[PDB]
This record gives sequence, structure tokens and C-alpha cells, in this order.
Amino acid sequence: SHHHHHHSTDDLTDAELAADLAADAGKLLLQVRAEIGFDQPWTLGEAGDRQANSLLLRRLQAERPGDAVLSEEAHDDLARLKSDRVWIIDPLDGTREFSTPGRDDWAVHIALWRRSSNGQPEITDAAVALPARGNVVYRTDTVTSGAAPAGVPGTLRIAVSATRPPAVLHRIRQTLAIQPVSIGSAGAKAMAVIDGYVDAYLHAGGQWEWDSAAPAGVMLAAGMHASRLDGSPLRYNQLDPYLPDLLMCRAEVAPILLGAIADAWR
Ligand code: NA
Repeated sequence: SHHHHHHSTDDLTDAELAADLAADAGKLLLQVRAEIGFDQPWTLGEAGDRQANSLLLRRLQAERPGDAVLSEEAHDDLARLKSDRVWIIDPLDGTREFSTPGRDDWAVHIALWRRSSNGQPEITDAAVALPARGNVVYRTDTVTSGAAPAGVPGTLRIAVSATRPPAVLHRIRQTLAIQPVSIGSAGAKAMAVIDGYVDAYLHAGGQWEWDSAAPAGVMLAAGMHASRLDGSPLRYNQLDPYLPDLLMCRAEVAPILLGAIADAWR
């Protein structure tokens, strides 16, 4: 729709652009999936990440030529460290899931980091697409707050995905009734929290910035919780863009889980 340039496609707000980029990459990923098919999963996953990255860098160049870009799929020249505006993107989160027939738990992550003196809310705008799920795009400018708790009281559903369960989860399951819910891709795990399909998404051991920046942005915009496991803020555009761990969860469950994590270390 035709509109006036936002106060303070061409002429999108940053959140609009994040959403449009996520949707466009999502469509391309769906095209690649259809074209290549599933008989060679390695090749499928590689073609998808490579082509989605090309689309995203091309369009960020065109529509935001002054902004820096940290992409999972591109070399990192560290110019971003000097920038006040940095896109943190994963063109394809969940290559295994993308390359498996029938699975829809893979995502595209598009996040804008903006330099903040005080307030520290670094990811200002973001979108997560789940292309196989009707190409739904979750966006910081439309997600809503106040979601009503869905599960049986006294039991937590927690999205996790790992080649092996972390020790901290073993410990907190001694004290809290938890059902681990196996979902692929960081993006799908996080959006399950937004959806109310699970109560929390927990990750121990490292994760790259591009797989949590967009989910975290959307989570905070929805009034939910996103932090390190020790409760300190997630930091982005770091020299080493790697987060040792994280918790995203609905607001009501944050104190219980942060508490259990802290008590684990006793
Ligand atoms: Na990727």
C-alpha cells in the first residue's frame, strides 16, 4: 500500500523491511526445496542457505546500503563493530529440518541491532519466518503481549534440541516437572513459546548471535522473557558473535526457571 515515509520495496520501516526480507527469503527457500527435492539432503541444505544469503545481501545492499551485515553465510569483515546499525541474519536456520521431507520446523532470522547508550534494548526490529508453515512471519511491530497460559498447571513444556541433553537440564528436572519438547531450529523453538505450544526454550552450550537475535527481539516485543541462563541480558554485535547459553520463556515462568537454574549450581 502507498504511504508516507515513516517518521524520524522502497520506503519501509526497519521492522517492515525485516518482515519483507524474511518472507522473500522464505519464498526462495520454498522454491529451492521444490526444485532440488530431498534425495540429496546435503546439497539441498547448502543450496538453500547459499541462495537465501544471496537474496538477503542483495536486498540489504539495495534498501539499506549504509547498514552493516553479520550473516551466518558470509565472511565477517568486522566493520560492524564500528557501526550503529547492524543486521544480524541467518538465511536458513535448521538446515537438517529444511532438508527432511515434511518438516516445517526451520526458519529465517532477520534482526536489526542498533547501538544503544542507555536502555540497552539492542535488537530494535526483527522478524522470524517459518516458510513451510504458510510462510508465517513473526514481527516485532505486530506481535502481541499478554498471552494466556495454556498448559496443565505445575508442568512445564520446554523446547530443547541437542545431540545430547545438557547437565543443567538434568539438574532442574530433579526439582521441576518438565517435559522436554523436541523441535528443530532455534527459530521454531522460540516461536513455539510465542504460540503458547511450550512454556520456554532453553539452550545450554553455545549458539551463534544470528540464531537468537531475531527470536529474542520478537520475544521481548511480545512482553516475554529472553536472557542468558544466569538472567543477564543477551548481548549482540560482539567481536565473537557467540552466546554460551540462553532462556526464552513466557514472563510468568521466568522467575521459576531462572531460580531453578541458579539453585542447580548449589
Ligand atoms: Na544457516
